[PDB]
Amino acid sequence: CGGVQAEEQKLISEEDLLRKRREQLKHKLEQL
Amino acid sequence: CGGMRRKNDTHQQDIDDLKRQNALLEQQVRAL
Repeated sequence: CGGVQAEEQKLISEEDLLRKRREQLKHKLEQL
Repeated sequence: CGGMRRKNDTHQQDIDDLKRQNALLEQQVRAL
């Protein structure tokens, strides 16, 4: 324990990245 | 430090959960 904010910051941004991919996959099947 | 696993778990759950969805998602998209 020393920089939870830093490590936590990646966990958050990393989640957003997967979120975008999730909707994208749905758009490829739904839209396309 | 008294909220590392608590916060990390929230991210890990959402994360690992997104991968499980995206993984199975694209797996089906490949078929169609």
